[PDB]
Amino acid sequence: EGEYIKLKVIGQDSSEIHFKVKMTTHLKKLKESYAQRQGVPMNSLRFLFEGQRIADNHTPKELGMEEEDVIEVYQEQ
Amino acid sequence: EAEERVVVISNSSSRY
Repeated sequence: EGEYIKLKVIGQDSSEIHFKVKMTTHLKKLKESYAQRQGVPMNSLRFLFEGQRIADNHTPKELGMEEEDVIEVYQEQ
Repeated sequence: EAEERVVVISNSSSRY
């Protein structure tokens, strides 16, 4: 059984919510949870890893993510 | 000071 990695999601206001995900988890789930907790529609936000857009069906494995990596959230363009 | 927030991201019985 694989382990959770813990990712830090940084908001435009520098707030942080951390999420534990497995390496094969689709990141849509993280995006939806984050948007829910911010009180905004998921499609109003864009989520970036090292500046690149995170797709709904990206996984941490596909993105090469590791423990304590950062996701930045910006308003959708 | 914000506190730490960690969120974990993890039918025949139906009746409707």
